[PDB]
This record gives sequence, C-alpha cells and structure tokens, in this order.
Amino acid sequence: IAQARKLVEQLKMEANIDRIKVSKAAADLMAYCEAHAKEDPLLTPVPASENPFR
Amino acid sequence: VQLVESGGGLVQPGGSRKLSCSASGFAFSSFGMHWVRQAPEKGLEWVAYISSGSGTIYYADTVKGRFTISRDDPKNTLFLQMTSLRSEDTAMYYCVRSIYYYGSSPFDFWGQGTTLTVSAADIVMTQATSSVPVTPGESVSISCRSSKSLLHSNGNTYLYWFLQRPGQSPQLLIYRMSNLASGVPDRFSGSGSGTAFTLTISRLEAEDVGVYYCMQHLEYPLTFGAGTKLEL
Amino acid sequence: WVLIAGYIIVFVVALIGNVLVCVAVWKNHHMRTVTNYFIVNLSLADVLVTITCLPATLVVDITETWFFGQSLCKVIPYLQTVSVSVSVLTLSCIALDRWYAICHPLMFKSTAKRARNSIVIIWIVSCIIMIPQAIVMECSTVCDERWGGEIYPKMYHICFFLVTYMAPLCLMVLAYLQIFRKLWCRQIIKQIRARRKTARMLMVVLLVFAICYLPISILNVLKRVFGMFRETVYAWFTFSHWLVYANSAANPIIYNFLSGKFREEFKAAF
Amino acid sequence: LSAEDKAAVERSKMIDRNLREDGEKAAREVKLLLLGAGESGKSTIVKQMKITGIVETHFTFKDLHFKMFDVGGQRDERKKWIHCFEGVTAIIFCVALSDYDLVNRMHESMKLFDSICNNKWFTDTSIILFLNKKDLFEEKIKKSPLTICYPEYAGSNTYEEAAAYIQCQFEDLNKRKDTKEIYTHFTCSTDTKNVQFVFDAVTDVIIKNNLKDCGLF
Amino acid sequence: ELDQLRQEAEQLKNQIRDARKACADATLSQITNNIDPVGRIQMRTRRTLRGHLAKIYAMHWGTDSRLLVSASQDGKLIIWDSYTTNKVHAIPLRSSWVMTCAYAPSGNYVACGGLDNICSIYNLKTREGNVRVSRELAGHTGYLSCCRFLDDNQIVTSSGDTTCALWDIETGQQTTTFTGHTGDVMSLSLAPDTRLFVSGACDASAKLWDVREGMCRQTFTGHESDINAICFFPNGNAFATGSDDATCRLFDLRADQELMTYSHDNIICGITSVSFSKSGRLLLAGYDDFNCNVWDALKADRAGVLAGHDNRVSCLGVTDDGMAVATGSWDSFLKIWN
Ligand SMILES: COC(=O)N1CCC[C@H](NS(C)(=O)=O)[C@@H]1CO[C@H]1CC[C@@H](c2ccccc2)CC1
Repeated sequence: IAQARKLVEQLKMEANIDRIKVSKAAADLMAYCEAHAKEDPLLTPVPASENPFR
Repeated sequence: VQLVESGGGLVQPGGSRKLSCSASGFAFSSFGMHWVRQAPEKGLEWVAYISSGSGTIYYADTVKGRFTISRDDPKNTLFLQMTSLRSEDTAMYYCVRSIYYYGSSPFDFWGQGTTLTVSAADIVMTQATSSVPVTPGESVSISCRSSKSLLHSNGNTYLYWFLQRPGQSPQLLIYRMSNLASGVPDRFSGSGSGTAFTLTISRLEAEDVGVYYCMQHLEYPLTFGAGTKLEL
Repeated sequence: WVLIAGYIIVFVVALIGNVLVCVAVWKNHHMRTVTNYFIVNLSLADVLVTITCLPATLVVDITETWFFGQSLCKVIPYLQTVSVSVSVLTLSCIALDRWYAICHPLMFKSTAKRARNSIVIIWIVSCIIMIPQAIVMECSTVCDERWGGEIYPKMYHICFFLVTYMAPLCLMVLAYLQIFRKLWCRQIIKQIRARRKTARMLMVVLLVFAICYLPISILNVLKRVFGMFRETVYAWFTFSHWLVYANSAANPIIYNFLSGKFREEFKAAF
Repeated sequence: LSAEDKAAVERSKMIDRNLREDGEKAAREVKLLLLGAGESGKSTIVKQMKITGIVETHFTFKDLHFKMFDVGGQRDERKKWIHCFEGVTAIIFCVALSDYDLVNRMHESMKLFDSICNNKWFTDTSIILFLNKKDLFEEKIKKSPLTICYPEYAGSNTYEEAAAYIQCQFEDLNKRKDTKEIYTHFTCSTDTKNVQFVFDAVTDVIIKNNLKDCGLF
Repeated sequence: ELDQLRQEAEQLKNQIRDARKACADATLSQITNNIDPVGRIQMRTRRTLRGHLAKIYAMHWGTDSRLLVSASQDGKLIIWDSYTTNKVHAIPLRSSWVMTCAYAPSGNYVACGGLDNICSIYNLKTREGNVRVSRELAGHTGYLSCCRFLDDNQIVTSSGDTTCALWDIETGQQTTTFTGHTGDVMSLSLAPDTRLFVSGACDASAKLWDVREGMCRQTFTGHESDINAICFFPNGNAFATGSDDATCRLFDLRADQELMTYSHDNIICGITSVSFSKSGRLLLAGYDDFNCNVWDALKADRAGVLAGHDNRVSCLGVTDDGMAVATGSWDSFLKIWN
C-alpha cells in the first residue's frame, strides 16, 4: 500500500543519480591514500620519540 | 556550589582553634580540598591539602604538625584543627575546591573566608610589578617569573592565575597557563614559557580591577605569588 | 632394590605433573578461578617439597650419613618441613573452600581475595608455627635434633603432629563428609551417576591424603614424643617417605587431571 | 615526575576501588532472565515473586538478591541482543498452559523454547519453566480434550495426564541434555510458593556451578 | 495495482543494477595492483586498560585522541585516559544493558544506549563534580545499537526498530526519523563533514542518508548476511561495512557500488567492528575469532593480526590523529595498539 508508493518513489529518485565510472573512484581513493600515506602512524611506524604511547 | 566557613575568633596566642568548611551543591566527596590563608595585608599562602577520600594529606612547611587537617564526607565538612597559634597566623583562611583529572579545573571555587585574628626547596615565584595604573578599556599585561621551570616533562605547565577583587574571595582565572575557568570572559589570555609566564587582559573592564595572584602546582607546597594589584 | 627405582619414578612424575599444572594454570587465561589459586599454590608447594626433601631424605636414609655442611643442615630441614606443612594446609584450605562453595553456596564466601588471604595466612603460619625446627637443628655422622630437655621436644612434636595430620585431616573429613551428605540428600539416573562420581572423587582425595600422611605422623609422634628408636626403622622411614612423595606426585593428578573441566581445559590448552 | 598526576592516579585508584566493590556486591546477586511467550501471565508471576524496553524487577528473598530481566516487550531480531545474557544464573520461562486451543499458541511457545534452550549462548544456563494457568488449563481440558493441540496424544483427558504430557514434551525439547537440567513448575498456587521454588532451584543451579568449577562434576 | 507496482519496482531495481554495472570498467584490485603492498605491520599492545568487570560492547576515541569512553554490561562506562591508563570518570548506568557508546566531539558530553531503548546523554564538564545525565532521549521502539554525536546539540541514533533518528538533545525529541530499512539497524557512521551518514542493518544492506532532510540517498547491497559495523574512508566518499558472514566490503559513494571485498578462506566468523587508518590505506576489522585482522584497503591482502584478546573483540576505534587503535573485547580488557 502506501509503503509501496514510498518504496517506488525512493527507488525512482535513487535511479536518477549521477554515476561515475569505478575507474575514477578507484583512482581518487588511491590518490588520497598516497597523499596522506606519510601521515599515517599505523602505516608508517613513527619513531618512539614522537610516539605518545611507549 | 557553595563553601561556607566558620570558626574565626580572637584566639589567644599559643592556643587552639577549629575551622569548619561546610560544602553544598557539589559532590564534596570526590573533590579534594585545600586550605589557603592570607594575611591581612600580604598575599595568599598555602596552608594544607587533603585529597579525595583523605588518601593523601600535605601541609605547608610553616604549619607542619601544628595544623591537622581532616574531612568528613558524610557530614560534608572539612575541619582544620590548629594549635599553638603564633602571631603570624592572624590570617583569613579560604577553603578551596580542587578536582584532579585530565583536563580538570583545580582551585576553581574558593570559599568566602573567615577573618581570624590572633592577639600578640620551595619554588619562589616573583611578580615583576605590584601596582600598575590601568585605564578602563586599555589592554594590560602581568608577568610572573618562576625560579624552577614549571614546564613538566609531559607538556603540562602547571601555573594558575587567580583574581581577587576588592573585598571578595579570589576566583580562578587561568589554569596551566593557557586555559579559561568556566564563566570567565575570553578577554583573559595566558602565554609565555617555562620559568616566565604572562597574563594579558584585552579591553579591560571595570570588573577586572583587583589583585592577580600567580600560583604553581608542580609540587607541594604550592607557593603563591606576591600579587599584582590593578587600579583605576 | 626397587626402592631406588620407585624414588626416581616418583621424582620424575611429581616434577612433570607439577610443571604441567603450573604452566596450564598460568599460561591459560580461563584458569584464573578462585579455586585454581589454591590448586596452583598446592602445586608450587608440591614441586618445592618433592625437589627439596626427596634427595635429602634419600641420601640421609640410604647412606645413614649427612652429605652437607652445618648451615645446609640448619636450613634444609626448615624448608623441608615448611613445604610439607604448607602443602597439607593448602589441602585443608581446599577442603574448606569446597565446603563453602557446596554446603553454603548462598553466602558466596569463595572470593579471590579470600583465596589470597588464605594462601598468605597458611604460608606465614607454616613458616612460624614450627620455626623451632630451624634453630634446634644440631650437627654431629648425621645431623639431628638437640634439645635442652624432654618436655619441650615432646610438646613441640605433639603440636607438630596436631597441625600437620590431626587438624588438617579432621577439617578435611568434616568438610567432605558434609559435602557428601549434601550431595546425597539435597537433590529436591544421570544425576545419580554424577553424584556417585563426585562421591568417588571426594573419597579418593580424602583417603589418599589420610593414608599417605599417616605413617610419617605416627612415626614422628612415637619416636620423639614417646622417645622410641634399627633394622626395621630404616625400611619403615624409606617406605613412608616414598609414599609421602607418591602423595605429592598424585596431588596434581588427583585434583586436576581427574576433573573433566580441568582435563578439557588442559587438552584444549595444548 | 607526576607533579599533579599523582592526584589523578589517586582518583583513578579511588574509582577503581569503587568499581571493585560494585563488582563484588553484584557477583552476590543472582541474575535471572524471564522470557515467557507473550500473554502468558508474565505479569502475574512477576507480581507474585515481587511479594518500553526491558524492565529489571530487582527483588530480595532470604538474603538473596534476585535481578529479574524481562525482555518480553521487545520485538526485533532476538539473536542480536540475546548474547548479552550470557552468565544469567537461570532462564525463567512461562507457558500459557491454558493456551493449548488458543490461536497453536503453545506450538509457537514450543518453537520459542526450542530456539532459546539450544542457543549457543545458553548451552549451560538452566531453564526454570512455569506452566501458568493450571486451574484454567484444567477447566479448558475438561471442556475439550487435549488432542486438538496434539494429535499424537494418547491418554486420559484429565489434569494429571495432560500436565505430565506437556511437561514431558517441554523437557524433551532441550537437545543439549546432560548439561542444563530444567526445573518445571505449575505456577497456579496463589501463594508465596513460586518465589520459593525459584529460590530453591537457583540454589541448586549455584551448587551445580560451584561443583563444576571446583572440579567435582 | 499491487502486482504491477511490485513488478515495476523489480524492473526499476534491475535498471539500477544494470546501470551501476555498466559504470564499472576496471575493479579496484586491477588499478591497485601496481602500487606496492604495505607488507607486514606488527603493532604491539602499548596499553591494556583493565577496569571493567564484564563484557565491553562499545567505545569511542575522543576528538583530542587521548580520552576514550568504553561501556560494559557491568552497569558502568569508564572514560579512560589512554596515555596514562588513568580513569577520569566511572559513570554508572540506570540500566546496565548498554550496547553502544559515543563521546561528543567537543568532549563535554557522552552518550550510551542499549537494550533499554533510551539514549542517556551524560554531561561531564559540569560545575558539580559528579557526572549528571543531561538527557534521556526516548522514542525508539527497540534497542539502540549505535549512537553517534553530530554536535553537542544533535545526536544520531540507530535502533532495532529498523529506523534511525536525529535527536535534538536540547528539546530531547526526534527532529528527523530516517526510515527505509527492513531490519535491525546494527551500526552507524558519520561523515567527516557530518553532512550525511550511513547505517548498516540486518537486512544485508547499507544505506546512505542525508541528515538535512532525512532520505536514503543511496542503498548498497552485496552482503549475504547482517552488517554488524560500518566506517568511512576518511575521504568521506567511500565506506567499509563489516558483516556476520566473515566479510567486510568497501563501497564508494560516488560510483554508488561495491568496489571490493576482504574475505580470506580460513575465516568463517562474523565481523563486529571496522575502522580505517587516518590515511585510509589499512583497514582495521574486529573479528570475533578473538583477534582483529589489519587489512589493506587497496588490494585486500591482509597486512597483520592484532591477536591479543582472550574473548571476542566487540568494539574497535582508530584515534582521530591515527596514532593508535583501541580494541575492546568481551574479556573486559580493551587494549591500545600502535
Ligand atoms: C623423621 O623425619 C622428620 O620428621 N623430618 C622433619 C625434619 C627434616 C627431616 N629431614 S632429614 C631426615 O634430616 O633428611 C625429616 C624429613 O621431613 C620431610 C619434611 C616434613 C615431612 C613431615 C614430617 C612429619 C609430619 C608431617 C610431615 C616429612 C618429610
């Protein structure tokens, strides 16, 4: 009933959405990881001097 | 929150007396409590301290043993039993709240004081000036020069700035040299570095005139400053 | 000649069992139960006794000649006897803890704090209640006891017999008798089988402890208190010490490897 | 070194002592989980034992502190929050014994009992099930046989035989036998007896737990 | 008509699927093959905060990345000072059944929910000493699985009634109820700009809403079972969702489809928490095999295992500055790794 109308309406408004190729999103994720790679203590173990945990 | 103190009288020198601090509003059980005296003309001066649950007690070197400080949480009271009152203890005593946890506001609330007349290794902290002329609106600065660097190894630089308006109980302005006690206007700012600190007032109002006391909390006793009185 | 073989097998079995129990209760995060504190203390005292007293008794009863110095004979008997006493006291405390956890479960007097307090008190009382054995020792060629009288040793050894056998055995008997009574009456096929298995477990523990520590208790309370004592004496002492060390070796198996919970935990812990 | 961090550590130790005391006094309280089946007289037994989300009916009996957790008023995926109830000393249950002809309802109750008595979380917690409405059940069975709710039933259509059959079928659902004995009661006596049964069954559960931990079974 | 409406919805969903498939030329794995792997990263247990006497079901690092609030079922949530292991507060709970926790961005307030269906918001910076319950938000028909603070005034909660809510704390009433889910909303996660969040529910789907008006902007499928946890790629344009089928995926908002999945054959256990590193490269994941596997959210190749917990890890969180990752498990001990 009314819930069905709501579901069809939300699916309709979901269909009309700009969609970019997975290549662009993957490239953006890779670029973001690369740009901030040097600022991730877990990824790059910082020296114990600059490590608040010891 | 309210601290009401009683037990001030013309004690004969060398006698004994008891001072009571009744606490209302706040959870007195969890709050450590200091007793801080002040001579009729001189500046503040630390007297005694009790932690939460009475686990730890400290006294100033000049009242060690003579003054015994205790507390009773169920009755919500703080007692200072002081014996052999020499003429140097003719001071008004304040009951100062203090809670110690990361990012806390120790010494935030001060009691109303009890006038108390008696018949006839530390860290010296100097105040560059004791009296300055202040215009109502012109920014001013106050300097506090310590002796031992207060910039502890863990970043914290324990140095508090208190304000005592004329005829009132001093209130906490700044803690750890760059902060603001709740309800304090942002005009007050703290800066400097270990062994030399500054308190800057921007757009000074008529409600800021008073005496500004510099305190350290690195280690007991918590030697206060000499006070830098402002004037109009 | 089989006495030496028995001593060696008891030695190895006791050490292996004690080390297995210690590692299992310390390298496993699921074995921090309150009773496991008593069990690990028992295993500690057990390894300590089986390592200290066993070689000493073997050399002193097979060669009839002391093989150590004056200070060594002044110290080793104290460690020997305090280890045995703390072992027996830990068995008694285990029995009392089981009584509380079974006969009186609703007051919950089985907290880890109580276990630590009991361990500390038994340790100190064992080190203290029988401290004379450390000072009264004298060295001749076998080092033995030297007393400045007869009444004093009589009282000391009768008290030692009371604290090592009579009191712990009476406490264990009372505790396990009441536990068995509750498990036999307080039930209102598989339940009956489990109850009888528990009765078997309790009887095994109680009878093993009572029988194993009986010969030595009687020998000490008749040799010293009554002044008795030697062909048969050597054999009786050797057999008694062997069965004490058999009890020491069995304690790990009797208390831990015979329980399904601990057996499963150990199997899954290795 | 620890200028005022000493005071912070003192506060930490104070509240750690408070936490330890709270834990010690909470370990001496038996936690029961009351499931029921919906419209199964849960409120009646709750009131008798007393003497939004979930209502905790904390009460005391013979110096034993029972904390009863009624989760009936919660419609959602049970498996997602059921694991919160590991370690509950007992799992009370309720069955609308008079609801044998209602609709089938007892069949849904049996399904719920099977689901909650065989969960991987409750593989050791015993179940204390009450077959409420014994008198109403007797009247209903007198009105009509029990074959309606159970075609396989073959026995006298009397209170004793029918109650025994229901009790046997509800004790037959616990697949994980030999590890969780379930105590069955007929909560219809309007007297201070149901709480007594809960107490003398929780004491049995505690004894079993103690002798399991002590290494005696 | 009901039947014609249903078939129209089905064909619209098919159009959604084929459109999103057509907009996928190369998977993330192919593009990320060239970049070198993160290798093996061994992080030790710098701290082990041991104050709880029961299971801990949630925590949240503070904005300053030093204070972490952790809620247990013993009726307490404790505000640990991770640097020194001190506890600054031990807040008791009206109902000891707590299944979530949140620490306000400003640090003044904390929030905790649970089976009681009430999100209790406690005020810490109060001039009284004791922590006081600022509010008790109520209105959810089921338990609260995850509550996150938007500001000191707005809190988004996810409940078991298949809906999310945006409570305005001051008035203590829902200002927007997000509907559209068909099962328990098990987890929630806010954007870095907090302009739109996502919710993962038991219906095996993660929904992207938009708090401003409260409509599911996007819906993501692919999981074969529940979604026990979600987090965002710090970029704010991709999120990774755990699940109960032992698999955490990585969806992207812009392309609006699954990018890749992190499943390893010898794991058959459901997730309980997911988090990213501040750089977003390595993806934490709290498995209930008593350990959390540090993945590499560009190639799916596992990069480490923080196996140090006796029981299931039920909560996980990477500090705001990325300096440490705290994992809390049902053994009542939560450990900080670095
Ligand atoms: C004749 O045995 C003894 O009464 N001993 C005690 C003094 C050290 C003696 N050691 S020794 C002979 O010089 O090598 C000896 C051996 O004690 C070990 C430790 C204590 C044990 C025990 C004894 C009595 C009652 C309950 C237990 C027996 C075994």
